[PDB]
Amino acid sequence: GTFTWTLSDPGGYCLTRWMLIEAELKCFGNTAVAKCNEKHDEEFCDMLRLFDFNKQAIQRLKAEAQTSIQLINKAVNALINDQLIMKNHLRDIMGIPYCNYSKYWYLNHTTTGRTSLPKCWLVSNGSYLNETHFSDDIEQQADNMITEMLQ
Amino acid sequence: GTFTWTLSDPGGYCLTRWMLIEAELKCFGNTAVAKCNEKHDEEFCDMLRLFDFNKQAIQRLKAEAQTSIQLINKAVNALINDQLIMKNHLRDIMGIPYCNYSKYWYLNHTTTGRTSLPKCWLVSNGSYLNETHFSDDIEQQADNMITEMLQ
Amino acid sequence: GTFTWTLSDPGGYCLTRWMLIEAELKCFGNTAVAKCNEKHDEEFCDMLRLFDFNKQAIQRLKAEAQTSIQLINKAVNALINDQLIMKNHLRDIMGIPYCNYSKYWYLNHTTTGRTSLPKCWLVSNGSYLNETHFSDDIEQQADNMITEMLQ
Amino acid sequence: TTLTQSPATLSVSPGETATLSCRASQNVINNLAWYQQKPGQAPRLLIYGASTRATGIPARFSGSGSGTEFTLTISSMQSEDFAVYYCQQYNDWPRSFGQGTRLD
Amino acid sequence: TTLTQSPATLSVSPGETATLSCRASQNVINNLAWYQQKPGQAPRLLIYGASTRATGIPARFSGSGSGTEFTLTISSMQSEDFAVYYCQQYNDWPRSFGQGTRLD
Amino acid sequence: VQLVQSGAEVKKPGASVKVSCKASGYTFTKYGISWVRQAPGQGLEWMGWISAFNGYTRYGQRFQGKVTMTTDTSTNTASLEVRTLTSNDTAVYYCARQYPDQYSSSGWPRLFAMDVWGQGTTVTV
Amino acid sequence: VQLVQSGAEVKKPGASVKVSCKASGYTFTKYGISWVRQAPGQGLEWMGWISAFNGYTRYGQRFQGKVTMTTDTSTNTASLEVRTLTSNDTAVYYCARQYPDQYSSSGWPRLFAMDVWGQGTTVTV
Amino acid sequence: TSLYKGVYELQTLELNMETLNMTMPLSCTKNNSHHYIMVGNETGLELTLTNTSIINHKFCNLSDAHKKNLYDHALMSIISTFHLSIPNFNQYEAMSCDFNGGKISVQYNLSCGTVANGVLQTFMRMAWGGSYIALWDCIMTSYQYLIIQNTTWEDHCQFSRPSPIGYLGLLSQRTRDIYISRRLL
Amino acid sequence: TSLYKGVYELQTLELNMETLNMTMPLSCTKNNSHHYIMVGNETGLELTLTNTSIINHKFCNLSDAHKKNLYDHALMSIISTFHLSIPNFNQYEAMSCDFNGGKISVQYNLSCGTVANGVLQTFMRMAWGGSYIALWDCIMTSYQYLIIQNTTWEDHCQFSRPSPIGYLGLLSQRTRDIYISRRLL
Amino acid sequence: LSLSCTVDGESFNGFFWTWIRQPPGKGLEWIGEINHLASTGYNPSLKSRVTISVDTSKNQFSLKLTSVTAADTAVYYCARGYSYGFAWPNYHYLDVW
Ligand SMILES: *[C@@H]1O[C@H](CO)[C@@H](O[C@@H]2O[C@H](CO)[C@@H](O[C@@H]3O[C@H](CO[C@H]4O[C@H](CO)[C@@H](O)[C@H](O)[C@@H]4O)[C@@H](O)[C@H](O[C@H]4O[C@H](CO)[C@@H](O)[C@H](O)[C@@H]4O[C@H]4O[C@H](CO)[C@@H](O)[C@H](O)[C@@H]4O)[C@@H]3O)[C@H](O)[C@H]2NC(C)=O)[C@H](O)[C@H]1NC(C)=O
Ligand SMILES: *[C@@H]1O[C@H](CO)[C@@H](O[C@@H]2O[C@H](CO)[C@@H](O[C@@H]3O[C@H](CO[C@H]4O[C@H](CO)[C@@H](O)[C@H](O)[C@@H]4O)[C@@H](O)[C@H](O[C@H]4O[C@H](CO)[C@@H](O)[C@H](O)[C@@H]4O[C@H]4O[C@H](CO)[C@@H](O)[C@H](O)[C@@H]4O)[C@@H]3O)[C@H](O)[C@H]2NC(C)=O)[C@H](O)[C@H]1NC(C)=O
Ligand SMILES: *[C@@H]1O[C@H](CO)[C@@H](O[C@@H]2O[C@H](CO)[C@@H](O[C@@H]3O[C@H](CO[C@H]4O[C@H](CO)[C@@H](O)[C@H](O)[C@@H]4O)[C@@H](O)[C@H](O[C@H]4O[C@H](CO)[C@@H](O)[C@H](O)[C@@H]4O[C@H]4O[C@H](CO)[C@@H](O)[C@H](O)[C@@H]4O)[C@@H]3O)[C@H](O)[C@H]2NC(C)=O)[C@H](O)[C@H]1NC(C)=O
Ligand SMILES: *[C@@H]1O[C@H](CO[C@@H]2O[C@@H](C)[C@@H](O)[C@@H](O)[C@@H]2O)[C@@H](O[C@@H]2O[C@H](CO)[C@@H](O[C@@H]3O[C@H](CO[C@H]4O[C@H](CO)[C@@H](O)[C@H](O)[C@@H]4O)[C@@H](O)[C@H](O[C@H]4O[C@H](CO)[C@@H](O)[C@H](O)[C@@H]4O)[C@@H]3O)[C@H](O)[C@H]2NC(C)=O)[C@H](O)[C@H]1NC(C)=O
Ligand SMILES: *[C@@H]1O[C@H](CO[C@@H]2O[C@@H](C)[C@@H](O)[C@@H](O)[C@@H]2O)[C@@H](O[C@@H]2O[C@H](CO)[C@@H](O[C@@H]3O[C@H](CO)[C@@H](O)[C@H](O[C@H]4O[C@H](CO)[C@@H](O)[C@H](O)[C@@H]4O)[C@@H]3O)[C@H](O)[C@H]2NC(C)=O)[C@H](O)[C@H]1NC(C)=O
Ligand SMILES: *[C@@H]1O[C@H](CO[C@@H]2O[C@@H](C)[C@@H](O)[C@@H](O)[C@@H]2O)[C@@H](O[C@@H]2O[C@H](CO)[C@@H](O[C@@H]3O[C@H](CO)[C@@H](O)[C@H](O)[C@@H]3O)[C@H](O)[C@H]2NC(C)=O)[C@H](O)[C@H]1NC(C)=O
Ligand SMILES: *[C@@H]1O[C@H](CO[C@@H]2O[C@@H](C)[C@@H](O)[C@@H](O)[C@@H]2O)[C@@H](O[C@@H]2O[C@H](CO)[C@@H](O[C@@H]3O[C@H](CO)[C@@H](O)[C@H](O)[C@@H]3O)[C@H](O)[C@H]2NC(C)=O)[C@H](O)[C@H]1NC(C)=O
Ligand SMILES: *[C@@H]1O[C@H](CO[C@@H]2O[C@@H](C)[C@@H](O)[C@@H](O)[C@@H]2O)[C@@H](O[C@@H]2O[C@H](CO)[C@@H](O[C@@H]3O[C@H](CO)[C@@H](O)[C@H](O)[C@@H]3O)[C@H](O)[C@H]2NC(C)=O)[C@H](O)[C@H]1NC(C)=O
Ligand SMILES: *[C@@H]1O[C@H](CO)[C@@H](O[C@@H]2O[C@H](CO)[C@@H](O[C@@H]3O[C@H](CO)[C@@H](O)[C@H](O)[C@@H]3O)[C@H](O)[C@H]2NC(C)=O)[C@H](O)[C@H]1NC(C)=O
Ligand SMILES: *[C@@H]1O[C@H](CO)[C@@H](O[C@@H]2O[C@H](CO)[C@@H](O[C@@H]3O[C@H](CO)[C@@H](O)[C@H](O)[C@@H]3O)[C@H](O)[C@H]2NC(C)=O)[C@H](O)[C@H]1NC(C)=O
Ligand SMILES: *[C@@H]1O[C@H](CO)[C@@H](O[C@@H]2O[C@H](CO)[C@@H](O)[C@H](O)[C@H]2NC(C)=O)[C@H](O)[C@H]1NC(C)=O
Ligand SMILES: *[C@@H]1O[C@H](CO)[C@@H](O[C@@H]2O[C@H](CO)[C@@H](O)[C@H](O)[C@H]2NC(C)=O)[C@H](O)[C@H]1NC(C)=O
Repeated sequence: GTFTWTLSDPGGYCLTRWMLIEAELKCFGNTAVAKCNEKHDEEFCDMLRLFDFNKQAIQRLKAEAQTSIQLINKAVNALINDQLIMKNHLRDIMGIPYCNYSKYWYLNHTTTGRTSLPKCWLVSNGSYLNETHFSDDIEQQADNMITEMLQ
Repeated sequence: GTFTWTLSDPGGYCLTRWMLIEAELKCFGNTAVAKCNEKHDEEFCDMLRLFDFNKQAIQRLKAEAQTSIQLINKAVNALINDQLIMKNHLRDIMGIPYCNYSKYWYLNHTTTGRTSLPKCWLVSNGSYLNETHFSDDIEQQADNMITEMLQ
Repeated sequence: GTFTWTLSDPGGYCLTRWMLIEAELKCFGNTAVAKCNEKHDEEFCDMLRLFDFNKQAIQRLKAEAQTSIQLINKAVNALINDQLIMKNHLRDIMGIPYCNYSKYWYLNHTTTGRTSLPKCWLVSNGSYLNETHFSDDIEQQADNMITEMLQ
Repeated sequence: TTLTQSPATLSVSPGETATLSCRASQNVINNLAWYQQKPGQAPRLLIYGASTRATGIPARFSGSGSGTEFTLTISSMQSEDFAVYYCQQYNDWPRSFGQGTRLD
Repeated sequence: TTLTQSPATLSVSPGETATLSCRASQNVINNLAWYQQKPGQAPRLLIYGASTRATGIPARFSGSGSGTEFTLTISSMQSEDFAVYYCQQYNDWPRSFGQGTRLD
Repeated sequence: VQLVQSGAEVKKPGASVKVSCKASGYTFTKYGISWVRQAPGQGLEWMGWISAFNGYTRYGQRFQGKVTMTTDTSTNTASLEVRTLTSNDTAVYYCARQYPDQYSSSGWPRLFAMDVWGQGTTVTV
Repeated sequence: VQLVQSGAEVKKPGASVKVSCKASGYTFTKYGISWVRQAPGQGLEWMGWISAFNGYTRYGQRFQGKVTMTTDTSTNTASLEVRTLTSNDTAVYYCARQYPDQYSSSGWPRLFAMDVWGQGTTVTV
Repeated sequence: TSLYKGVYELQTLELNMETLNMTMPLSCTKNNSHHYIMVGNETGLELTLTNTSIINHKFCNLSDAHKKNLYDHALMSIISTFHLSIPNFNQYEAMSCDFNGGKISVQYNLSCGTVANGVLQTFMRMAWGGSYIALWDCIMTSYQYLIIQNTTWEDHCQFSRPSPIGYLGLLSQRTRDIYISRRLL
Repeated sequence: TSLYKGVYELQTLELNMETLNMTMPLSCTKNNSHHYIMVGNETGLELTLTNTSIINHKFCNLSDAHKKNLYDHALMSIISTFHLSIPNFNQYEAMSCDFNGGKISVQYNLSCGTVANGVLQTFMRMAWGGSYIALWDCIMTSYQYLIIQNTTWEDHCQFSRPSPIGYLGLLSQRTRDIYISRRLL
Repeated sequence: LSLSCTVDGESFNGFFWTWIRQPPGKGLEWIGEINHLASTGYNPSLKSRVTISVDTSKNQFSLKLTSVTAADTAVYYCARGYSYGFAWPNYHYLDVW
């Protein structure tokens, strides 16, 4: 099956200061969050679904003995895609830069303020790849949202 | 593992009087049916695939002792998305209206006869929700229908 | 889950002489390969992913004792859709032409040279179906691709 | 598959309904055809599918049934409804007709 | 990785083909480069990748091989083909060069 | 839409017989031709079906070799011929229009019957 | 597209050598510069690679600290500076254009070689 | 009969799950205590929550039952799916079985983070739709025993319509929360 | 050669599965009785359907086989996947095995809804694409024994081309239809 | 009666190695059968006092019959036979003696 969890709340998603390290609250618009409901291979979307599920479970369900392993084992497949982390594992095996789901990068429109869907930062030698070695990728990202700006 | 069952038949699907209680033949057009082959989070599409599979199994195959649990066990994941009912179970746990798979609602055009894809009727406290409490969702469905009619 | 393997490399995919029997190299453009990253019910996309995984594993990994069942067991779900072969098995059970993933057919533009995404050939009575018994499918594919190229 | 028509003779006066039965050797899901042949004329397709009438066919003729058992009913048999009725399955090759029935 | 050129000298007359071999310490998938250096000029790129030819390079120069063994073949030998040919891997850092073979 | 079966004729038994049905009023390529035999006083008997688009033949179990059926798209005709006439070969032959059966990967088989028939051709030995 | 490496310098051992090449004919920011040293009578040796875009440097194992690389986008120049000279430091220095290796999440690594070269600078001590 | 946007009318339909027999088991609830899962129009399993037990011995003759192939294979498959889906089951002494003569009779002792919690989770995942009456989760109930027996088909459930969702749900999470009892499996 | 709408030409291609022989097992059929599952370009398993058995005892002894790590791990994994995929298996005496000396020899003794049906269904899914010549489902065959043994690689795929589809198919359905034999698994 | 029958011949795997005794004046009688594995088959009349073993390394099979008696005097043959069970006309023939 596929994930079925839907992100809570105009139409965007805002990560609070607790979900990030050394950062304040950060909001993403509807045009970027809406891609999280159709893409099957977005790492940031899976992690954001995990954070949303954690927040809702804390807010609504009671906390006692912190033995919530049953809850996460029950609904692990409704939040993330296991084949994504499997693909990252294979890429790590083959000596190729991979993603451990820690750091992400995105493009800001300086004046408008609209942003793109964050993509995770690749890692090699246990160190982050530097912006030149995936600069082309960034270029592509810009072009994509430029097309999104056309309509 | 995404489902792969395709609905039989211009281009729509017709629920016969046997699949419905206290109702006659019902039919849905090509536009509504085409959404069932692309989206992974529709309960009506899952149940409609289940009904189609039951009909095809009855027609194509024989009958003996009615112990056909093996057939459904082999093809349970080719028809429905288990994470959908898992998400409904989570919503039920958190004290929130969930998707009891009994009742559905849809919007009918008064004159054209065009019909939106049915959405399941939410239940809470073991009683059906009343449309004064999800009128916003109906308005959103009407807006989407108008937008689709524009194109 | 859902497959996450992305096909290698402008943007198309070329099958070498080794991957085909009694045939030379064959290239498919980006407009057809792009469908393989979104659709869930295409035989040729899963087979292309399998071939690409085999090639990358051969190139970027060593070989010893031929005990590579571990790798394919780990990475089977990230390349193919099990419910697709489940659907093929079900169609075989019900006495309906099915596909064993051996032969494929596609449409070529004589002048432009653009090709459609190949659809796998159908077998009934353990024999390949003649062209006359699925001609309507060929016409539908041609109509869809002419509509795509019109826009 | 071989299909048989049990009655094979319906001597009924005009005015009342008539019923013909078709039974097939194996399963033929809603893939049956009923043809009408006037004396000396070529057969014409009356019913295709289980319960679907051909174009230009009056609503007097009605098909029903499925699987192995099928029925064809004529409600108000007129003067031109006296003909030989044939049953043909097309669920699998080769196509097989029935022995026919003489409705007078 | 350290890669070496086994022949290191071919006193070949013009007219017939010449073959040069390169062997890598570890696996280098189709990430090799063949350069030509005439005596007194900077090296120029002949082959990049497995066998792809650089722009403006005549078809006589042809690369082949993948993994560890690589081969460069010159079909027709002209006067200016006599130079020093170098083999480089770029599958990882730092880049490594061969000892070179003098064509005379 | 009608199909004409080139009248009728009789001949001495032991020789070959040839009968052709010419279609009109519709695209001859889309629909194939089925052949039905009716003995005098007996029920209809099926012989074969040929698809005009590439001329693909499916024959009856007991009619292979004895019966040969071909199509000609240039003049939009379907021809049938029998090698060895016999006493039981005296019958009436009918040319019927049948759409080829359709199968698809995403869908279910759509089978067809003989919609339009033609006036028969009688053969007596 | 060519590169010019500013003549040939001769200096006494122990001094610092500052050799620069200016690239004209292409966008200097896209491609980095790789430095290669060829000793007299020996083969080529790789010194380092500096990406002009944000000036990201990768040095050789043995040349770390001994030699530095800098870039100037305003003048479209790339320079190499050697701190101390020695009798075995006499050689010919080449700078070659090289596209940075590209990695992506949905894709495979694309590695590049040295496309074009500039005429060498002979440094003798 | 309100009109939405002046052109759209709201209409509803209800699905008849009872025609899904012969291919899928159908589960529904009669009242607080009795619940049923039916296979075909012939057989079914009745699940009851009781303070009265029917089995006193702490035996489960599973190997012997398998040796004498007398039970219904469909019902045995259903009970196997139910038992395997229990999360963190470690008290084997709390489950008693009786299979003599081909019948099947299972009794779960419910007398948190205990066996009763997991048994109730699996139960209300099976009989999903009407089992919410007897309610992170940490489920606790006043009942002491859960009894599963076999029964003939009857118009039993009147609190909730039949539905194959519960069985199709516990089908996925079958061997997912089982503890290890031996080094080699 | 037909030209669709006068501008498009229909073309076909055929894949070569044999090039996947370092990564995936390849299954094919020789005739009605002989089928093969090749691993690598050295190893394979031979599947046969016979009136004639080769094991006369009832000893499928596995702890000793695991203790003496002499078998091929790939072949052992394949046969474990085959055995686990059998639905509703409860007659343990119908399976006999011989693993002495590092070889593996398995015999399923097939003499509705019985052990033969499940074994034949698993075999049909394993040898998919060429097993239909040895045919709800209720699969019944005239053969009495199914025998799995060792083979070295040889050109055996003369009725159906090699294909990794069957093995990749029974990977998903591995422990989905197994009966419970113990309270604490 | 510790009687071994060592044979080199063709391959040792895939054949049934049987023993047949003929008392003087009477017909033949099959008394045992061995496969290349440890599987065995015996004559029910004298199964309780016969035992046949096989050694694959030396390519031989040996019969042993306890409680020797003059009533058991006969002529003994060791034979190779092959059984075919893949098609319809299933057939078993004692190939060589
Ligand atoms: C995905 O892959 C990336 C790629 O590597 C990986 O990034 C690495 O993450 C680790 C984990 O955070 C980073 O390690 C940290 O490094 C900082 C900086 O270290 C520098 O400074 C120290 C002196 O402070 C030097 O000794 C050192 O050599 C470096 O120069 C450390 O400060 C971190 O340690 C502190 O935090 C830990 C968190 O628990 C503590 O356990 C630890 O004791 C340290 O805390 C101490 O100092 C605190 C501040 O003074 C104080 O508050 C505490 O009480 C305590 O006294 C940590 O080691 C590493 O640098 C990253 N690598 C790069 C290249 O950036 C991701 O982690 C990875 N993600 C996942 C999910 O796998
Ligand atoms: C999906 O479903 C389809 C339809 O069912 C299925 O197609 C069938 O595939 C099989 C694949 O094996 C085809 O079988 C082949 O048929 C050819 C043609 O046979 C003709 O020629 C022989 C004489 O050689 C005549 O006896 C015969 O009557 C025919 O006229 C055979 O030649 C093939 O056998 C050869 O190749 C095998 C490969 O292993 C060898 O094992 C075998 O010994 C034969 O070798 C010969 O040729 C070699 C060179 O190729 C040579 O080196 C040898 O020395 C020897 O001379 C093979 O039996 C079958 O025809 C297809 N059916 C149709 C209708 O086309 C797909 O396979 C299936 N896909 C799946 C399951 O994945
Ligand atoms: C989604 O969520 C909804 C609501 O939460 C839930 O729907 C409810 O389903 C139950 C079960 O079907 C419904 O209960 C039925 O109610 C009717 C009507 O209620 C009154 O009926 C009469 C007045 O007409 C009163 O006397 C009575 O006391 C009730 O107040 C009942 O008639 C139903 O009982 C009959 O049907 C049962 C099942 O067939 C029989 O077991 C029972 O014996 C009754 O049958 C008798 O009468 C029949 C004719 O009426 C006759 O044909 C029979 O032969 C027999 O004589 C039943 O109790 C309830 O109303 C629904 N709605 C609500 C708001 O609760 C869904 O079940 C849920 N979805 C899923 C999948 O769980
Ligand atoms: C799908 O069905 C198509 C229809 O085939 C018919 O039905 C089948 C069941 C057979 O009975 C077949 O004989 C029927 O024709 C099928 O297309 C047909 O395939 C056959 C054999 O593959 C072709 O026959 C060969 O034709 C060539 C010449 O072809 C040209 O000319 C014809 C006539 O002008 C044109 O129609 C074509 O388009 C071409 O332009 C012959 O040279 C060849 O002769 C060889 O064989 C004979 C006899 O053994 C030898 O004596 C010779 O020396 C040669 O070695 C064949 O006769 C037929 O042309 C073709 N028709 C069409 C319209 O395409 C198609 O192959 C099926 N698809 C499958 C199976 O995938
Ligand atoms: C494997 O074994 C089965 C059965 O084995 C037997 O039964 C088991 C329960 C067990 O006890 C075994 O120890 C025991 O040996 C074989 O099954 C046979 O299946 C065939 C089907 O063809 C039957 O043969 C047919 O029987 C018809 C009458 O019943 C007869 O008319 C048929 O004749 C046809 O063929 C002849 C010769 O060509 C032709 O001249 C005729 O005109 C006609 O067409 C035909 O003989 C057997 O009786 C079955 N055996 C039984 C029931 O014991 C199976 O064949 C065997 N082999 C394989 C490969 O599975
Ligand atoms: C949530 O639901 C409970 C119980 O709901 C009951 O069961 C469901 C399956 C539906 O069928 C409901 O229709 C049904 O009420 C509610 O508690 C119950 O509320 C009703 C009124 O809504 C009470 O009925 C009253 O009874 C008194 C006599 O005692 C009469 O005088 C009143 O006129 C009225 O009929 C009922 O007593 C009460 N308790 C029970 C056990 O049914 C509950 O209100 C509802 N909402 C919330 C927030 O919990
Ligand atoms: C990938 O492989 C190694 C690994 O890099 C090292 O290990 C990682 C886990 C991280 O901790 C890295 O920060 C770390 O460098 C790379 O080799 C490494 O090169 C650096 C060069 O700066 C070495 O640092 C030097 O060490 C010497 C001796 O201690 C000092 O004198 C220098 O001042 C400097 O600090 C580092 O030691 C070395 N790693 C090891 C294990 O020796 C390698 O370069 C890298 N590959 C690529 C292409 O970048
Ligand atoms: C699978 O493995 C067993 C071996 O394990 C057997 O069962 C265990 C529970 C223990 O009780 C072990 O002690 C026991 O050996 C094979 O069964 C055994 O085969 C040997 C063959 O050498 C038998 O030994 C004989 O024992 C008698 C006395 O009883 C002696 O006179 C003989 O000389 C000979 O040593 C042993 O009895 C037998 N065990 C049983 C319970 O029958 C089993 O054959 C094997 N299967 C395969 C296919 O290899
Ligand atoms: C189990 O589900 C099946 C459907 O899969 C139910 O069978 C259906 O039962 C109804 C009511 O008896 C049948 O309706 C009848 O239709 C005929 C026309 O075919 C009509 O003339 C009758 O008056 C009646 O309305 C329906 O045909 C039948 N369907 C099939 C495929 O047999 C069955 O009732 C269910 N069983 C239980 C216990 O719920
Ligand atoms: C298992 O698969 C591998 C490939 O996936 C098969 O090996 C392949 O065999 C072909 C020859 O049949 C090799 O082609 C060779 O190419 C070189 C290129 O220079 C050419 O010089 C040779 O003359 C030959 O054409 C191919 O490289 C090779 N692939 C490898 C080794 O990775 C192998 O045959 C398959 N096993 C079986 C049992 O079929
Ligand atoms: C539970 O199942 C058992 C086993 O099928 C039933 O017991 C058998 O029922 C059949 C049907 O009436 C009888 O023919 C057998 O004689 C019974 N066997 C025994 C040993 O009793 C039992 O009736 C079922 N329980 C219920 C309540 O129906
Ligand atoms: C089945 O497997 C066994 C064990 O791997 C094979 O026996 C070994 O085969 C290798 C390779 O030829 C030899 O080196 C060993 O000496 C064999 N060991 C024994 C005890 O015989 C066996 O050959 C395989 N089966 C077949 C039919 O090949």
